[PDB]
Amino acid sequence: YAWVLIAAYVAVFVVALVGNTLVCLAVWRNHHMRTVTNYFLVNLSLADVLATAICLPASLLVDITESWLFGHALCKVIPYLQAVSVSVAVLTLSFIALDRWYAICHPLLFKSTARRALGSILGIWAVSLAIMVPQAAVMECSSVLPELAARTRAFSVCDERWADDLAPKIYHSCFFIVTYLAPLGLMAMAYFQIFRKLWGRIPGTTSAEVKQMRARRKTAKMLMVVVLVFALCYLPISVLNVLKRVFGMFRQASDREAVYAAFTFSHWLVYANSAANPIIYNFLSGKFREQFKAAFSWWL
Ligand SMILES: CCCCCCCC/C=C\CCCCCCCC(=O)O[C@H](COC(=O)CCCCCCCCCCCCCCC)COP(=O)(O)OC[C@@H](O)CO
Ligand SMILES: Cc1ccc(-n2nccn2)c(C(=O)N2CCN(c3nc4cc(Cl)ccc4o3)CC[C@H]2C)c1
Ligand SMILES: CCCCCCCCS[C@@H]1O[C@H](CO)[C@@H](O)[C@H](O)[C@H]1O
Ligand SMILES: CCCCCCCCS[C@@H]1O[C@H](CO)[C@@H](O)[C@H](O)[C@H]1O
Ligand SMILES: CCCCCCCCS[C@@H]1O[C@H](CO)[C@@H](O)[C@H](O)[C@H]1O
Ligand SMILES: CCCCCCCCS[C@@H]1O[C@H](CO)[C@@H](O)[C@H](O)[C@H]1O
Ligand SMILES: CCCCCCCCS[C@@H]1O[C@H](CO)[C@@H](O)[C@H](O)[C@H]1O
Ligand SMILES: CCCCCCCCS[C@@H]1O[C@H](CO)[C@@H](O)[C@H](O)[C@H]1O
Ligand code: NA
Repeated sequence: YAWVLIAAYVAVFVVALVGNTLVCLAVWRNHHMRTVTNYFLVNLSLADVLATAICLPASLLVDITESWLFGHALCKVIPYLQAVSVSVAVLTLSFIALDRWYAICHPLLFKSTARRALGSILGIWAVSLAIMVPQAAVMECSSVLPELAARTRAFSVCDERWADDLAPKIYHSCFFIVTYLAPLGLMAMAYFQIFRKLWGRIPGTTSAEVKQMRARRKTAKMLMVVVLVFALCYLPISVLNVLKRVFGMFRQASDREAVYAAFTFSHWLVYANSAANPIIYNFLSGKFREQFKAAFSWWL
């Protein structure tokens, strides 16, 4: 099982790095690709490259070795960077939904520009880097056998140190609602209103109006799949974290092999999301597909 786990993580690492580099290059090299949505998709690729490059290898060895092998400093930094990546991804997806919902359902309120999208992107990172400092603060690295700590990192564990039973419950309830439930629930409702608008009806609309709607239907369909795939990828880890930290589950030693398997798969699934997003754009965006086809007809 350990080598299938290695092969799964390695496939995702390679596909996510190549795929997300291609997303950044496509938007950067082509003016026709520089849409508000594509600026936010590049930001989602930056969040996903942060998780793929630094957090994915750490999670693979923790899942295999069942120990922390990166020292005390990295015990704070790597969990922090993973929390930052999720906050960036989910706020990026939220801002795309917000942009599309305003552009489509309430067209005359706010202006949707690339410069305003870059302003939002900076704000997303500023917020995410700050709100995830409590995660870095609670991370502690400790040996199960303190006398072996000098000799080896084999019995070293990276985990959250909580001074009371109440604080982890409030924190993990807030983490779930802020980074998963409230933005996805709101995004689901936004896309349902976008769907009703784009796939309904108004006579006497111009050539530029009719063409923009056809283009919008194609993009909205793609974004709905990205949001649904994100909701599915992050659902097992969210459920497991809430069950473990809010409801005090999985503390029995008899269940440890089934618990580790469930968390190992759930951590992998989060990383599979970074590999999924460029694959979704390839199949649901003709603009990205054309770019990827040109990249692979050149590189290979
Ligand atoms: C930290 C997060 C911040 C980032 C979040 C930003 C990202 C979000 C992007 C865009 C937001 C646009 C939201 C658009 C909201 C659309 C809301 C809405 O009206 O949806 C209706 C269904 O919901 C309803 O009945 C209401 C039912 C509510 C469902 C309750 C489940 C909770 C899910 C979680 C909710 C969290 C809310 C937190 C508030 C702060 C169907 O509509 P419809 O046209 O038929 O007419 C309405 C009526 O006449 C029919 O009941
Ligand atoms: C490995 C991994 C992947 C995704 C996760 N996720 N859950 C919700 C959203 N995303 C988590 C997780 O359970 N998180 C996020 C941050 N945390 C974390 N611990 C990490 C350990 C390693 Cl080796 C690498 C990254 C790590 O991120 C601990 C607190 C908790 C909230 C852990
Ligand atoms: C953005 C990152 C900023 C945090 C500072 C990181 C400095 C490297 S620490 C160093 O890294 C190795 C990696 O394998 C471990 O083996 C060592 O034991 C550990 O001491
Ligand atoms: C953008 C604002 C900067 C975010 C900084 C937090 C990132 C985790 S690094 C970690 O921070 C600890 C706080 O718990 C310090 O004790 C250590 O020096 C260091 O290892
Ligand atoms: C921000 C939302 C935080 C709500 C999380 C509360 C955790 C639900 S379990 C609950 O926790 C109580 C407090 O520790 C205990 O008295 C009970 O025995 C136990 O059933
Ligand atoms: C904020 C993140 C935590 C939210 C989790 C929602 C589920 C809690 S309801 C749960 O359901 C049981 C029956 O199944 C009942 O005995 C109790 O009333 C209660 O413990
Ligand atoms: C999305 C994540 C939310 C998952 C739903 C949580 C519902 C679990 S019921 C709740 O949990 C514990 C045992 O399961 C006990 O401590 C409580 O007495 C019981 O009432
Ligand atoms: C490729 C197919 C391999 C899938 C492996 C599935 C293993 C199921 S273990 C089973 O899971 C339940 C979850 O509901 C828990 O209640 C139990 O404690 C636990 O024993
Ligand atoms: Na992601």
